[PDB]
Amino acid sequence: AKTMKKIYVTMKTLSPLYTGEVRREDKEAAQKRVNFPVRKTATNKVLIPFKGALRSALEIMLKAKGENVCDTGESRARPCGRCVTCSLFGSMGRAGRASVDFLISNDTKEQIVRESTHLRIERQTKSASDTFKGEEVIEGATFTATITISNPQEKDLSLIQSALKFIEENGIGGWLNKGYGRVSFEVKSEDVATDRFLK
Amino acid sequence: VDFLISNDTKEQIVRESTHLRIERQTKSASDTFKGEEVIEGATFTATITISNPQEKDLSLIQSALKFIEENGIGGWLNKGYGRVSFEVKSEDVATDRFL
Amino acid sequence: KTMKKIYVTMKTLSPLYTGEVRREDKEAAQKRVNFPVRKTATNKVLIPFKGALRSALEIMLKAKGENVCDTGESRARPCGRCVTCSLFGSMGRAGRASVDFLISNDTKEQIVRESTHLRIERQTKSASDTFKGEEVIEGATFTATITISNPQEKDLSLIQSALKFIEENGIGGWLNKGYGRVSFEVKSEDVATDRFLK
Amino acid sequence: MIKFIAFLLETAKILIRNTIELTKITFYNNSVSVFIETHNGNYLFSGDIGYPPDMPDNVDYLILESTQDELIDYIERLKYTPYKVFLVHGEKEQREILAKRIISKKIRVELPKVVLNINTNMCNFASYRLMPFSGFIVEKDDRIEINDKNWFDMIWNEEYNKMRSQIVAEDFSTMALPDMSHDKIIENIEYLFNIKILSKNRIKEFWEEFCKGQKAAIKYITQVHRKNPNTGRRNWNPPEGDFTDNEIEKLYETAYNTLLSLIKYDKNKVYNILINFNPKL
Amino acid sequence: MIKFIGGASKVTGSAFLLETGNAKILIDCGIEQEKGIKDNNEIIEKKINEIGKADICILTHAHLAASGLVPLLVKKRKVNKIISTPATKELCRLLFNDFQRIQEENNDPLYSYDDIESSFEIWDEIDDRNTIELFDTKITFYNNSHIIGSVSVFIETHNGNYLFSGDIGSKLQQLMDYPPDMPDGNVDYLILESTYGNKSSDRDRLLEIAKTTCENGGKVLIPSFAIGRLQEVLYTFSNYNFNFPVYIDSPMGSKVTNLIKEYNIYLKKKLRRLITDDLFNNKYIAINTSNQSKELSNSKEPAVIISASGMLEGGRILNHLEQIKNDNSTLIFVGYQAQNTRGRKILDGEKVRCRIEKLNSFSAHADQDELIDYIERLKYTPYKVFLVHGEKEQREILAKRIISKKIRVELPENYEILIEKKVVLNINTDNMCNFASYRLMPFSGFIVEKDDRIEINDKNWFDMIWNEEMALPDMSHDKIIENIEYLFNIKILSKNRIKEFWEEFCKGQKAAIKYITQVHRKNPNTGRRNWNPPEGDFTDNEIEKLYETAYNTLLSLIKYDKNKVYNILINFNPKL
Amino acid sequence: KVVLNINTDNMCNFASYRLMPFSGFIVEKRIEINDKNWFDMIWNEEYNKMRSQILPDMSHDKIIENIEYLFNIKILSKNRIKEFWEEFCKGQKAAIKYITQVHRKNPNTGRRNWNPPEGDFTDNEIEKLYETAYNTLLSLIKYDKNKVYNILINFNPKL
Amino acid sequence: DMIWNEEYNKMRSQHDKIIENIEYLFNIKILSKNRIKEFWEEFCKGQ
RNA sequence: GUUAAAACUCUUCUCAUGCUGGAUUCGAAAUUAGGUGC
RNA sequence: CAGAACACCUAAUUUCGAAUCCAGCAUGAGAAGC
Ligand SMILES: [Zn+2]
Ligand SMILES: [Zn+2]
Ligand SMILES: [Zn+2]
Repeated sequence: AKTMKKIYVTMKTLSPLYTGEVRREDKEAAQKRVNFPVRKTATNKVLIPFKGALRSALEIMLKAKGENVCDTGESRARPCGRCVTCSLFGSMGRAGRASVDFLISNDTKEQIVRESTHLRIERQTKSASDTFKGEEVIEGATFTATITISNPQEKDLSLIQSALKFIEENGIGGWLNKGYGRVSFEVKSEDVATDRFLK
Repeated sequence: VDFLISNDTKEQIVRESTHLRIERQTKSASDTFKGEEVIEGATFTATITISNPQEKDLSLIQSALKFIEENGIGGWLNKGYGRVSFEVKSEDVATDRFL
Repeated sequence: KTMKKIYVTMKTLSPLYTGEVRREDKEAAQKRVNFPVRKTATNKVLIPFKGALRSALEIMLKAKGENVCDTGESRARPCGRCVTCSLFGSMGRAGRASVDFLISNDTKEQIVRESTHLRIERQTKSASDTFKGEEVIEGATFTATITISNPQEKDLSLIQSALKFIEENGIGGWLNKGYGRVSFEVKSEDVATDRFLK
Repeated sequence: MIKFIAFLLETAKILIRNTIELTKITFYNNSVSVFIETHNGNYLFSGDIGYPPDMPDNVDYLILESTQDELIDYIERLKYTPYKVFLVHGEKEQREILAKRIISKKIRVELPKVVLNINTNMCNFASYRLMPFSGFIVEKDDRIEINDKNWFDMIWNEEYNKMRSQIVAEDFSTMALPDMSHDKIIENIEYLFNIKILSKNRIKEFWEEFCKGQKAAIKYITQVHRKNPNTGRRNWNPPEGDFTDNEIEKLYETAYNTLLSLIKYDKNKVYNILINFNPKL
Repeated sequence: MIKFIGGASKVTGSAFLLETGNAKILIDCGIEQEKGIKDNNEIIEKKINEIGKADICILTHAHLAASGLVPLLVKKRKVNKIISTPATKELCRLLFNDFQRIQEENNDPLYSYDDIESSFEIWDEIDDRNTIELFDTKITFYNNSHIIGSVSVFIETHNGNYLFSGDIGSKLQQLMDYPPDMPDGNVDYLILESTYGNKSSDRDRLLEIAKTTCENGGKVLIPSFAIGRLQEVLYTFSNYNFNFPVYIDSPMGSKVTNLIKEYNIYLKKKLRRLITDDLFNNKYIAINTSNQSKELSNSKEPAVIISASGMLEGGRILNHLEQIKNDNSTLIFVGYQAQNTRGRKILDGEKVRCRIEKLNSFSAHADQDELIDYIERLKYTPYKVFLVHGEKEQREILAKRIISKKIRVELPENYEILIEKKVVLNINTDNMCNFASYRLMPFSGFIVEKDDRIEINDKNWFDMIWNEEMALPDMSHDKIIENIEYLFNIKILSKNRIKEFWEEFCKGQKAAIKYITQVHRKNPNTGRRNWNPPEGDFTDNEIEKLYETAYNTLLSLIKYDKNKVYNILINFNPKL
Repeated sequence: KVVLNINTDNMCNFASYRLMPFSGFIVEKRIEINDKNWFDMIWNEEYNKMRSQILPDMSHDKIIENIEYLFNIKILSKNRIKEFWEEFCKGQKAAIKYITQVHRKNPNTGRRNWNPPEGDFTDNEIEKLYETAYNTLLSLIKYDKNKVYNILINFNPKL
Repeated sequence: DMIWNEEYNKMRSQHDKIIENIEYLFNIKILSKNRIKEFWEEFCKGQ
């Protein structure tokens, strides 16, 4: 109501980072050169989705704790509107209090995105069957995001921080199984006034 | 308050996309759906004309614009969509300038 | 629920060469070295661990004789119904075991050296070709974890069997020349998925 | 920016030794010329020439006229030689003959919506540099851009896709579907309407594809019910409830059978069926 | 729009930030030195942080005065791409490594070696006359005769055509072309750097003194710089026969001199033809390690020591100059000697016992009349000449003469027309239709790129106009296709070979000539070419004819235009 | 008068009215109605004039049967059918070049760029399935745009 | 678009207490002037 | 010179919410720091 | 007019850089003042 939580999230990259290009035209433009383009902006910056990773993290950990959280990851599954993640990230009735931005990079592709080569070793002759080139984000690349909770309760800090620690465990996006996407987060949280901008 | 009219057309700023829904346990794409978006760096114009102006219409309109910058404009505001930046050129006008 | 931490430690016992994959890192090192080592932008050496583990498990389990597909032939589609498909992934489910990369604990200066190799003419016994590469020195320590999301009973012993295959056969490139012989130390722990939830 | 007609000058919108300050305007004698100063320019409308005139103090632009030696004498003796001269108010061939001599003193001439090139080759044929090109002139609402047949190819293919996916073979035009009584249709569509497999969007889309003929409705219900070979996923909304996996399939089969059995009912009859569920249409 | 970031005396930061509408263009990200002072680096970093994220860093030449802050501009991650000439790129490889080496000996660091290799990853290279289209700007290089790889930058923006001169070379330059190459087209703004010295080929005098001293019983020590200057005095010893020997005791100076002789295609046209004949002949004897350096310093039979530490401050010129300072010999100061340097104290007597002669012919930058002549060659008179670097004094006298030529000057401490490179349509506009809610019209015609105006003119205009109106080998197009197919089938020409040759051809024609000459160069110590050996039963005469066929086939393909080369090479290598 | 220059196959039946979705060019020549082919030929004719001044046949039912079979073994996926629609729509020389590109056995690796078959088949027959795929997708280029779209939207709707 | 519409349409061819309560609901705007007009229109139409 | 003439169907209300381009695939395959000199 | 620190010879070359799945659902269609 009168107050609102601002969570400035600074993410550093440790392993290589991949998030696939979602725009059709940008992707098909890049498939003349690279087979797995990094999700990039038109201002030449790296765009990573961040709301769904936080929601998936909090869903898995709250489900393992034993809380009454619906699973919105199942195919066309309706959120019930009474879970904690429904109050934070959203339900069908009401939107989420937390409005997570994309992880906008602090640099610009040509300093952080490199074109890499991955293969498929044939297991008995030890030769390369397939060879594919994919773009990735270097390690130490800095990404910025802000999580703006409109109506803060007390848990909305610690739940977001716990989900961020889960994203340090499993990775933020792309090929999480091959070791990509391992990142760290720093959190600067403040509770601003909603009427701050009114002079 | 005029509509936010872009200066570009669709092939320059509108891109189709691929948005997903991932199963939490299997880590596989349960759902796929396509959705158009306007690109970053795209710029738009709107002219707000205030008849009978008071002193504080400027301050309230700029304050609303910083709130729109903080929240976003349009849809999918929770996923990070619609975060923008505003520039304002204000001008006082005598209403009879067409005469 | 539970998830399994497998903290994996590699000590290099014979010079380790894995190849640089980044094009900008590789065609700017071509004036110096003809075979760069895979490095980070933090200048630590990266090794791809997953494919070595999965190749190991296909080779050993196919030799023992169970239904395990091959993910190594040309455009080989995984089946979804095997132990390797459950652990490391398929075209349906993802891999239950997330295998992090092998990043060295020391930066490039301590562990990467710039070596000279040769091709000797078999008749004249003289140097016929000469090329420079980069190798990770012996005793360099690389750290990974392996996380298993849905842990089954056999999974630690399966990963450690693949880690014994990689100790004997090797990891990386130039494998038949003696490059890449390693030793693994593994500390395992089972952790609950609600651990960061205070 | 000068617009030729006399001589208009758009900065103040004036159109052509004391100093009158409107845009610093100052009239020097021709033996009369006017020197105008603005932040974007130091223009000089000379008028005609007669022999020792009064050239201004930097004349960024010098808009002169002649119909020959005196023009060039005045082109010199002016400190800080102009960026571009303009050759007006004369015959074209004599203007070009003078202009060759202003090029020989290394000073540029010009003889009297924004348009964007989205082109990409060059040729050095004749005195001027060029690139032969056949293309398209689009006239967008604030730009006029130039394109080639690749862009016309892309919008032609978009028009072809948008016009092919717009008219089906036998829709709104004039058998072997299942059959089931009206009471079981009531019970099934009530049951499949409380849980969300038959929802108001799906009843409405059944209504449009039934109004477009029976075969359009059969095609729609088949492609809704068609299980994918790969994902094993049908285009129904999932039922809200415990239903484990097999009565999921029997329930989608119930939706398939109930809609397909409702197809051969009369159009007014399926209307009196559906409006209890979706009040709109 | 142009900003001169520290463009007064290039100490503690110098850059030219062209602020065009789409790009943050940077020219000459460089640093000078004051030869001794620590907080300097903090003023450098403050300037560097103030620059902002520069979209393209362009290096006119390879001196640290022009390229000294480049890996610092990669450490702060402000640079996007680093474009230069290839000889400039390898020269700053050696110069950045040496810069950091001195910082380590100075006990320092402004940047690090990771910043150096991270600079050379994003480092694109183009040679002279190669217009590349980046971010509303068409950028071309043109030679300015300064040092190897030195160019002047020509940036055509829609708001104007700028020509950053860099350093213009003198008339005493023998290794390079004397006429500094220029844009054929317009120059709205020319960013000129003034002189440092004064207006006279002593040249021969060097060979005079070194004659008289070597016959007198004394070796001649010639201190010199390691960029150009050592190769200038070695080329004057290469031209005229000097009977006593020469010796380079400079490791960096020698590998720069080698870097001259693989990049001989970027030097003067009269020396581009230097055939398996070296340009410096085999007259130069190079000292490799410190032990030949010590033995040569101890050795006393007269001989030129022609080496590069610079100004008697540190290096192997030192180890020679200690015993020579204890000596019949002489020191020949063919370079300027800066303030606070030990060799300036040797050049001002504050006392080297052996003879002091400086020579003023061997100067790197040009003269005042040469900057005038540089100005007058221009096709059009410039609108404004921004004199930026030099001493303040001669900037004033050159400024006075260039005001006398009645073109305008902006000094940096004393620092507004708009030039829209307009595009205009000269075709009928009324006959247009609608297909996909677009007001379109098919038209066929001719775009004519005239200075200061791109016009789109009909067939009628071309009717009016037309009615009014290296030493590469040559072979036919079908012979090119046959020979590349035959060498591809026998595996001499490969897909990596065709890819690399395509990269050097998009680099520019002379870089590709260098690439094919470097591959086809038989090493005389071994006998090996870098060509891929063929598959089959070819004997040595046939293997040599096939290597020469590959040489003469990738030459005379270079002579064709870009589209023709791509259309030939895209069949054999489908990926570029 | 007005002359249509289009064969009126692919005419649907909207209610009691036969109907064709079509794109073309009004030519004030005989007021001709000309297709896109016309425009491509006349564009290239004016390109050559401007610059100057300075398939095997298969039956339709066999095409459906073979594309059916190659769809079931996933040699011809919908990614392939979609990109073949792009390269046929762009033109015919592009479709020839694309199909030769995916069918070219690389001399260094021995690999075709098709998708491998699902199921057990001998390597000779897997190769014959590849050659069959070359023959049908090349034979498809001889037809017009309308029958190519109508053939391949039964397999990739959206193509 | 015409024919599509016209074929569609073609297929689309086939006592004091109440005073006190209405005086209450007129003030809190639950029943309104449009509501009175349409409820009276339904009553004038019939029952 | 028309039962003329005069009177804007106006105001208020963001297509918003829910859904991570995810999954499969090891830069490795070839090449003795060799030739010289107690 | 700026960097400068027992011996040779070498330090190149060649392949691949693709293939596949999915692109669906669901809600809301009213008020009120003049
Ligand atoms: Zn919920
Ligand atoms: Zn399997
Ligand atoms: Zn210089």
